[PDB]
Amino acid sequence: SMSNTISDRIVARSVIEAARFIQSWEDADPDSLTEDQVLAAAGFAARLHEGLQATVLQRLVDESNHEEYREFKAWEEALLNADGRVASSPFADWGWWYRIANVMLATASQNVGVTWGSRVHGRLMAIFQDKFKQRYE
Amino acid sequence: SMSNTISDRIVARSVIEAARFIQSWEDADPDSLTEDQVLAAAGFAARLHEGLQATVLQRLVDESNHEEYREFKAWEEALLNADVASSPFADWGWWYRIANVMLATASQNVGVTWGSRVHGRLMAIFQDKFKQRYE
Ligand SMILES: [Ca+2]
Ligand SMILES: [Ca+2]
Ligand SMILES: [Ca+2]
Repeated sequence: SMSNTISDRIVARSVIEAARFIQSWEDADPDSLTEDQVLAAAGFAARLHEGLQATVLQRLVDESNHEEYREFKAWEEALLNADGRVASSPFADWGWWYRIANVMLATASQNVGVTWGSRVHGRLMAIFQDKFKQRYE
Repeated sequence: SMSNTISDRIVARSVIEAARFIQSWEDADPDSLTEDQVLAAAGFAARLHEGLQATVLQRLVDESNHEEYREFKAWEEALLNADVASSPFADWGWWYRIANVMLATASQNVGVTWGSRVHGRLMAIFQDKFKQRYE
């Protein structure tokens, strides 16, 4: 398939934060971010986090849709590896926040055609470590 | 099933235009719009049009999904009726449905109370800005 419906649904309910992040980080130097670039990244990640947590906890999914249900379960697995039911490692590779950083990279790719890499992604993860350590126990 | 995947896909690729529209219109008086408010609405609608036309022509839908395909067919019919007896600005036509997407986007992001007054103002903008595509 050529779709990522869960990401589209969450980004589509996060457009103000998404636009603020993309526009703030346009020519950003991840090695020397401004306070406003940090805040725009944290604000978008927090909005994505809120929507994704709601989708997982409330089971906002069609379990009969083979693709959507599997992709939901990957988000659910990431949440369980953050909230202690399976593990308490929210910042592990390919875990909850790593996947949110990936959605933020996707947002830039699909809106303005820019492809960020490790320097941006690692800086996002460091911001999340600084700001969101208390979002899980 | 209850889903908005066709519009979500495009809105998630239109976040700059979508945010500009929402933030421009949060204090908007549809009876006395600023020029920037007009441009913000037209810019989001034109972006939605581009993505929706691509969706129809490329058939970007799971046609085995009963509801997603029903919605797709309604977009496809609206596009056919817009290209004479074409009525691109008719009730429940192409641009009317785009105005619906714009109100849905505002509601799902910031919780607006907008209704028929805003929708009718958008339709007047769209007829003024886009009519030459059908002449
Ligand atoms: Ca997918
Ligand atoms: Ca399928
Ligand atoms: Ca729907």
